Amino acid sequence: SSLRDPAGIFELVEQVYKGRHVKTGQLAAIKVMDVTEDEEEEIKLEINMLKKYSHHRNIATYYGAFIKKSPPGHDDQLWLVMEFCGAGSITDLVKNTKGNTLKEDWIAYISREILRGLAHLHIHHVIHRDIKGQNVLLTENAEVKLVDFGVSAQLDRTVGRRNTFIGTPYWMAPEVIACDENPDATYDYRSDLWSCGITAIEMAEGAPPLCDMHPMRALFLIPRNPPPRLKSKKWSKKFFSFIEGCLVKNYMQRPSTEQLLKHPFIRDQPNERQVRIQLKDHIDRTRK
Amino acid sequence: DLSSLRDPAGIFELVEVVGNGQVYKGRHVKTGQLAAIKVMDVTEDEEEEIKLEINMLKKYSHHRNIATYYGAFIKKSPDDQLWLVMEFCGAGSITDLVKNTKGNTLKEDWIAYISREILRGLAHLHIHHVIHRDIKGQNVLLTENAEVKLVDFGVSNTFIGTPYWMAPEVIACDENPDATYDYRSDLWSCGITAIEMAEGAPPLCDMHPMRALFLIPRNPPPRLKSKKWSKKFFSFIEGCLVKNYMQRPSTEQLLKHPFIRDQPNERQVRIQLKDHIDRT
Ligand SMILES: Cc1cn(C)nc1Nc1cc2cc(-c3cncn3C)nc(N)c2cn1
Repeated sequence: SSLRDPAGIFELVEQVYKGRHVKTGQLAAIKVMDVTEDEEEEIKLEINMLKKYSHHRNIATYYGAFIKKSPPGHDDQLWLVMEFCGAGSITDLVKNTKGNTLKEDWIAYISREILRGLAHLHIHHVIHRDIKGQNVLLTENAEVKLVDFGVSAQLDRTVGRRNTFIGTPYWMAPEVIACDENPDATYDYRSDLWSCGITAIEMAEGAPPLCDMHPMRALFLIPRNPPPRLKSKKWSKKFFSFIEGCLVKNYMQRPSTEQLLKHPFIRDQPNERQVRIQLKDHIDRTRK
Repeated sequence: DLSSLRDPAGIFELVEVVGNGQVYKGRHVKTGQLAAIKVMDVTEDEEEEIKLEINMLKKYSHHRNIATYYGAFIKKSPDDQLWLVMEFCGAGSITDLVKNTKGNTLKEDWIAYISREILRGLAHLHIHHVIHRDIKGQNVLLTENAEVKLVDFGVSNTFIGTPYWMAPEVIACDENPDATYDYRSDLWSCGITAIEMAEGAPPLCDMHPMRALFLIPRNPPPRLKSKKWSKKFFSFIEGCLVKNYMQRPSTEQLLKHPFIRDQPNERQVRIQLKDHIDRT
């Protein structure tokens, strides 16, 4: 809960860059930004607005914000430390997969791990705001963890030259997009649940719906088009039902994380331990 | 083609990150000349989008108000890296200029000089059927000789950028589903840039970009906060920001406008800017 110097607490090794905790040598992921005196001041107020939530196995534990005072004359550097995850992102997992599609049991496993960590954030009144394949990471083992660099006050999005940027729209729920009949872009906890159904499609198809559009045409269509659907008809009735449960157009009628955690596609995973093995086996092969 | 590109090894050096593709302050080894080097990691599928920007630069960068292209190189890697080499504008951008000024604003004669140069570079592109599509204070730069140069053609895609300089017709809504572009959308961004010079920040700066994106098509054309400006300047802003693009003036018609055309201190304004850069 303080913007301090990284000296002695954390050190970098060489946008996210690898680092280490100097005291135990424990690995770290350090997000690096460039801030002005005004942006460094804005981070101080936003750190006071941070909510308190405990450690979690499905969330890459947020350590803190530091200001690496350097260089004199140029812009200073803001560092955001978080738990280190080795096997990369779900996006990387799908890219480095045979048909750029995952097994339905792998998707069910990863979606439950996403929902588990989401449920953690939602009881502590925190919205993730950016659930997508690129922000779900895999540790050395088959552990599934949500990216967290101070998501309670969005410390990685409020400052820097890319803060004013609208961003990538493909995983945005209808309510977060301002349009005619939606003039106030309402981020709700249920917005992460739409993003989870879009992430599930990304696991099944390699890319989220509407990926073939220019980002501005996709942004216009997400609030107007009926809910996205899986292109293939191979998938089970449980998968279609889960996607249909997440991708409710009106968030007021979309279920909570708790209800989705009791959905048969997420709830009924008999091969849970076998799927957790072939995931770690995939990680092992990729390391070569 | 990209296969005929040489490694930049004894040709150019990446000195210090100047902008953002990530733009470095680059130096030619043989002479010591300063150049801007845009470094972008070529994914073997993007060898078409990256190529389009290089073609535009080779084709139209020679003009007085466009930063001149020097050459391109590929540094191999066991995802290769493309080096887009072009002119080095020493002063920085108009955004940096305004913010590094007392009361974060610019003088009306400076605003008229820079505005004519943006319109000059835009006229060249529009003549040759090219819409820049990203006119703003960040993409208008100055050389050490206090000259004006347009940069960044990596728009003319996965993340939508900043909304503030977008003309209403580029933002789709029920009445405009296809977001019907035209070269006159650059003339709206020029007007937003003249307001950004005159007030430090663009017309909806204190809003969330998604609320600004919703509001730009629905609000009447922005206006200056201060009454101090001349009737010439307000009329110029009104010309750039004609809400419906069908009745917005051309780049040629905007060059003839009294705030652009009637410039008496043309050779003298350049001198006050040349003195401001000197500050170190
Ligand atoms: C001294 C200085 C300080 N800043 C912030 N920039 C400076 N110099 C500079 C930057 C350039 C950047 C680009 C460019 C290409 N694609 C996107 N961009 C932004 N193109 C050029 N031709 C440039 C020429 N000179």
